[PDB]
Formats: sequence, C-alpha cells, structure tokens
Amino acid sequence: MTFITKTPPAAVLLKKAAGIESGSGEPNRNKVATIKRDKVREIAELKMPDLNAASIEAAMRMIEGTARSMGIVVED
Repeated sequence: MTFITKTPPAAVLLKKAAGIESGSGEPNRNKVATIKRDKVREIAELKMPDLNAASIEAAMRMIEGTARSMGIVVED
C-alpha cells in the first residue's frame, strides 16, 4: 500500500471507518461511535506502515486522542 495508496489521517480514517459515514453530521457533544480497541487496532495497522506512529500502543495514543477530535470513542 505504498503506491499512490497513502492512507487517510487517524481522525478521518477513524471518523470514517469507526465514525461511519456520519450518523451525526451536525453533532455537538462529540462522540458518535464507541468502538473497541479492535477498530483503532486495525485502523492503526493500516495507517501504521506510513504513519509517524512510534509503536502499536503509541499509534493508539495519538490515534485515540485524534478520535476525540470527531467522535470515535474507544473502550477497552
């Protein structure tokens, strides 16, 4: 996936894949999808080989905080 196939940014990829299309569209309190680590897990795996992540748990760190930018909650 290194040929004109660059993945999207954590948030986008998160709000996109984990944040579905946009069940909200005009939210307010934020958080429109509560996915388990299984989502930020794969998501990080895809955007892992290309992102500046520093490690699995490291990707979830910046990946999770980024999710809070839209509404991709993450529960253990």
